[PDB]
Amino acid sequence: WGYGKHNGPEHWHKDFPIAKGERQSPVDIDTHTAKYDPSLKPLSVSYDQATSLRILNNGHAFNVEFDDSQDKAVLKGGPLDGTYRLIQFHFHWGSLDGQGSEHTVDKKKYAAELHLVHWNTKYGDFGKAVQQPDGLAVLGIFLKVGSAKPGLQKVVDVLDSIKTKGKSADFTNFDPRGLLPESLDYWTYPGSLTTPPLLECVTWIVLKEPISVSSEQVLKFRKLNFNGEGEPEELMVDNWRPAQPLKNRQIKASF
Ligand SMILES: CN(C)c1cccc2c(S(N)(=O)=O)cccc12
Ligand SMILES: [Hg+2]
Ligand SMILES: [Zn+2]
Repeated sequence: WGYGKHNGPEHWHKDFPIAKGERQSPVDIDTHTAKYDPSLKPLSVSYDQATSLRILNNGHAFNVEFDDSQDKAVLKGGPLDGTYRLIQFHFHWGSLDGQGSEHTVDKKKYAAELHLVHWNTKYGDFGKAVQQPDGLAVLGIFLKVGSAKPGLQKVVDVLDSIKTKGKSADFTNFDPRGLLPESLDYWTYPGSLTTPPLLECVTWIVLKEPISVSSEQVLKFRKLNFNGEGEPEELMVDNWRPAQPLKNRQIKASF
């Protein structure tokens, strides 16, 4: 599978039937129909003990992996029950600044979208978590083009070393707190992974406030490759899935 004409999102259902399921992501967030829920607790993000280990190009995007062997970087509160460990974060972006995000707000598309993946610790490991309706929690953050995000530069500079599919690089001491917006106000709904296997095990938490990154920073994202070394160059752009039908789901807002 991929994001091309012959293997893109519209073809995924053939190999992964769940693509046409009841709680698929992403979705369009209609701000006017979202239900303000006063019982939603504030988000608790404890990223001070985070330990980043490696950065890798997997052929669809690049991932920054964290040591999830202990409660070092955890997420809790909000609509969540229990503790969720940060295992990795990645992005989705477009070829142009007007597209790239997976979730949209009132049909509005952002330049990119950051996903911080966490798994429910009561399940022992990520692999067991993907077998539960509440096994994962993904924190989604929109990126818009404007001023440079200082905390993103270290990621942007290492991109040269993982240009092609399969390449990885040591990436220690990265602090994800530098990618967070000022406000933790959010929207939440039950969904799925946005890439195959598209499992419906995710509690999505999409932040209302976007972070700004510069044109130069976003440009470097667009210099990565979908292909492996030695193969014809396919620029890794537009690695996002279109919005899926909300179906029988309600989007709740913490505000
Ligand atoms: C398989 N593992 C690593 C995953 C868990 C949860 C979400 C994932 C997403 S996404 N786009 O849904 O956040 C993309 C790729 C892998 C994911
Ligand atoms: Hg599941
Ligand atoms: Zn993602």
